[PDB]
Amino acid sequence: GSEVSDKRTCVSLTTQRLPCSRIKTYTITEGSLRAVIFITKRGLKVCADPQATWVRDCVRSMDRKSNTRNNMIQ
Repeated sequence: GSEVSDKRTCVSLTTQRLPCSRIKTYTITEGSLRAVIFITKRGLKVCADPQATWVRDCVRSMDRKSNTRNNMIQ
């Protein structure tokens, strides 16, 4: 169902916030509608609005974690 899909697994974006500590990893989808998918630490996928300030903080927080070479994906 929602397990695998790729491309754009979802078309709706969450504008409301999630704790940035629940961010597992993100994937930005590029096209005409850009959506950033965040996986939560529970292992579920969430889709978030990339122009949300909190999203920008987290999508960039994970981006910042990608500057240094140590990515604990667990």
